[PDB]
Amino acid sequence: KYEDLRAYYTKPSFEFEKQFGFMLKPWTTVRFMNVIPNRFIYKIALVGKDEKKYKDGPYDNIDVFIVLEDNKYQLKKYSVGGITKTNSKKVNHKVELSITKKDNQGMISRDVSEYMITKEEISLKELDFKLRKQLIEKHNLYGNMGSGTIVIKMKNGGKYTFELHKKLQEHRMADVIDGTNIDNIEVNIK
Amino acid sequence: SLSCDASGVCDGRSRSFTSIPSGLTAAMKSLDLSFNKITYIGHGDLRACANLQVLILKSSRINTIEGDAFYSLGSLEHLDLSDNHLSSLSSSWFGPLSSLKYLNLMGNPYQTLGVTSLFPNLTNLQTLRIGNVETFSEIRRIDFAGLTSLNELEIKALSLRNYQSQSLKSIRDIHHLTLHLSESAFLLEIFADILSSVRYLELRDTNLARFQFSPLPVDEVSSPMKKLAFRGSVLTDESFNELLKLLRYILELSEVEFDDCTLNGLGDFNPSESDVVSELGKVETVTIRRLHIPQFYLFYDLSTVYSLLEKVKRITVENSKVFLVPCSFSQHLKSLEFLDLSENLMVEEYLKNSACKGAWPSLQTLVLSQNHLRSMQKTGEILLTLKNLTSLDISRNTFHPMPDSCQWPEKMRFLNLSSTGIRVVKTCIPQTLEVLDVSNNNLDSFSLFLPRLQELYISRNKLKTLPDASLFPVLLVMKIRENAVSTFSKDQLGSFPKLETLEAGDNHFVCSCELLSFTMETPALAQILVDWPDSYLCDSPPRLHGHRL
Ligand SMILES: *[C@@H]1O[C@H](CO)[C@@H](O[C@@H]2O[C@H](CO)[C@@H](O)[C@H](O)[C@H]2NC(C)=O)[C@H](O)[C@H]1NC(C)=O
Ligand SMILES: *[C@@H]1O[C@H](CO)[C@@H](O)[C@H](O)[C@H]1NC(C)=O
Ligand SMILES: [Cl-]
Repeated sequence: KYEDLRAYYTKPSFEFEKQFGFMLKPWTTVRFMNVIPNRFIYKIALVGKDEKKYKDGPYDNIDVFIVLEDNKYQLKKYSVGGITKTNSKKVNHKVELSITKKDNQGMISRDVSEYMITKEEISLKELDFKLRKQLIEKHNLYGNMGSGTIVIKMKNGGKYTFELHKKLQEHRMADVIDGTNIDNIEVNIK
Repeated sequence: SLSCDASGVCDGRSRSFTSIPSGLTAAMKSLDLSFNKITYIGHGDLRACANLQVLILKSSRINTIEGDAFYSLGSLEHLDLSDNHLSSLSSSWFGPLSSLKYLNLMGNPYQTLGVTSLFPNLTNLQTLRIGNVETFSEIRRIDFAGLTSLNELEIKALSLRNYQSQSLKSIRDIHHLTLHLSESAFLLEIFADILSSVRYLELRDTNLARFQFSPLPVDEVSSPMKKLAFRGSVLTDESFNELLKLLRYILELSEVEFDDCTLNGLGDFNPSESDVVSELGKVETVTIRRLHIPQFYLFYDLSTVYSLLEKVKRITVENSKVFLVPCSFSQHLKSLEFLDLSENLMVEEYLKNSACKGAWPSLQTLVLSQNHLRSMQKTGEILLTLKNLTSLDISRNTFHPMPDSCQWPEKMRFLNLSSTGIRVVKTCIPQTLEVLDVSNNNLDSFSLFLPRLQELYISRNKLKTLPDASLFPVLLVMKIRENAVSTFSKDQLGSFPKLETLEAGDNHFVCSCELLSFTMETPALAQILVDWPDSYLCDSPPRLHGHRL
C-alpha cells in the first residue's frame, strides 16, 4: 500500500555546494533553475516561494538538494525545490532525533539517535527525504506501517510538520529554515 | 564602345554586345566582356587575340560556342564562363588551351560535363569550378580524367543523382575541395575517393540529419587532410556523432569548422559508450560561427564534449549567442591557449563563473570583442583567475568610464580597447602593457605613462596633439590616423628616442611655411611615415585643400 512512498524515499539523492544557478528561455509553464556542478546540467523546478524568490539571476553561492524523478517535460535530469544559501561558516550542529513507533501488534517502542546538521540554511526537502529514508531503512517505514508524523522543533517554539501517509506537498520542498535553530526532532510512526 | 589601357587590358564590361566585338588585336592581354548579351560565338570571333591571357565572359547570355572557337588562344591562362546559359559542354573547346590555369564553368544549366573528358589536355590547370544548383545531376569517372593536381576544385552538385565510384580518386592532390551537396546520400562514396588527395574539404548546404556511418576501405598511406569545414549544414546529436567517426580516416586533421550550421532535435540521444566518439585525434583548432540550437532544452550531458575538446588548443565561437561557458566545462579545457568569443552575450555576472578559479589554465589569448560587458574594473578582477593570459581584446564593448584603480593579469602585455566609447584613459590600464589599441573612441588626449609600451593604436579619436614622448620611452609603433592633428614639428618627432613607425595620414593638416620648410629639409623621415605622401593631404586654406605634400 505504501509502495510508492518507499520507492520515492529510497531514491538516490544528490547534494552540491557553492553552485552557480542560472535561468534559460522559459520553454514550459514552470521556470527552471540550472546548475552544472560537473558534467550534468541539472534542472530544478521553481515552485512555491521560489517563484517569488528567484528572478532573472544569475544566483551564485547556492546549495542544491536534488532528487531525480519521472516528469512531464521528459527531462532526464530534473529535481524540485531544495535550493538554499551555502554555509558562510562550517557547521557541525548535532541535534536529538527521537523515534516512537507503535507496531502491528499494538506494542509501543521509543528509540533515540543523533542527527547531524551541517547547513546554516536547510530546505524542508532535504530533511523530509533523508529522515524518511533513514526511517525506511532502519525502522521499516512503509513496510507494515506508513502513518504518523515528523516534527522539526525550533529553539524558539515553532514546528515544521511532515505527514508520513503521503508525499510532501510540492511547494514546501522550496521552503527553507534555519539549520542552526533546530532544537530537536520527534518521530511518531503508527 | 570599349576602352583599353596602356598594358593591353581592355574593358568591354556592361556593354550591350550581342556578339564578340570586331577588330580585336594580338596586342590584347586581357579582355573583360562581362555583363553583356553575346548569344553566339563563332569560329573566328576570337582568332585575332592570339596573345590573350585573360578571358572573362562572365554573366553574358552565351548559349552556343563552336568547337574550335578557342583554337588560337594558346596563351590563355584564365577562362571564366560562369553564369552563362551553356547547357552542353564540348571537349573541343579546351583542347588548345594548354596554358590554361583557371577555368570556371559553374552556373550553367548543363546536366553533365558531357560524354567526353573536357580536361585531359589542361596540363596547367590549378583551379576548376563546375556544377549548378538545379540541374547538374551526375559525376562519372571520365569527368575529371587527366587531372593530376589542382589547388582549388569546386563542385556544385546540390541536385546530384549519381556518382560513379572512384571518380574523384584519380586526382592525386587537391589543396582545397569545395562540395555543394544537399543530402548526405553520396558523402561516404565521395569521401572515400578523396582521402589521399584533399588537403582541405569544405561541405556546403548539406543536410546531414540522416547521415549514417559505415566502414570505408582502409588504405596504404595517411590522409593529407589538415582542415575540414562544414558550412550551412544541419545536424542532430545522433548524426554529429556519426560524422566524428570519419576522423579515423583523417588522422592528420588539425582544424574543424562549423559555419552557419543548425543543430536540430531535442537534447537526448543516450547511446552506449561504444558509439560515442571521445577522441578528436590531432585536432587542435575548432572554429564555430553562427551556430543555431533551436531547442537547447532536453540536452543535459555535457561530458561527451569534455573528451572532444580535451586536447584542443584553439577555440572560436563567434556570433552564436553564447552567454556562459560553465565553470566545470572551463576547467576541463586544460590545453586551451586561444579562445575567441566575439559577438556573443557575455556579461561580468556570467563571466565570473566562466573564468572561475581554475578555468582555462593554459589560456594565453582571450577575445571578448562585441559582447555585453559594461565594466572594465570588474572584468579585470574577474580575469585574474587566468595566470597565463597575455593578450586581451575587449573591443566593441560599451564600457562605463574606467576608474583610477584596476587589477589585471600579471602577464597581460596586449590590450584592445578599440570602440569602447571611452573619453579618457586612466591608471586602470596596467604598466605591464606592451601593445595598446584605443582606436575608434572619444579621446581628446592621452597622458598615461606606460614604460613598456612598444605599440600604440589610437586612430579615429580626437587628439589634436601627438602625445608626449616621455609617456613612452620605448615606443616602436604609433598609428594615429583619422584624428585631429595638423602640425608635427621636428622637436616632437625626434622626441621619441626609439620610434620607428608613425601613421599620421588621412588627417586634417594646416599648411604653413613653418611646416613645409621642415618637409623639404628632411625628407629622410619618409622612412618613418607610412603611406607618405599618399594620405597626407592638406585642409587649409581652400587653395591647398585636398592637395598632397
Ligand atoms: C582591435 O580590435 C579591432 C576590432 O575589434 C580591430 O580593428 C578592425 O576591426 C574590423 C572589424 O570591422 C576588422 O575588419 C579589421 O580587420 C580590424 N583591424 C584593422 C587593422 O582594421 C583591431 O585590428 C584590433 N587591434 C589589434 C591590435 O589587433
Ligand atoms: C600556466 O600554463 C602552464 C602550462 O603548462 C600550466 O601548467 C599552469 O597551470 C598555468 N598556470 C600557472 C600559474 O602557471
Ligand atoms: Cl539568459
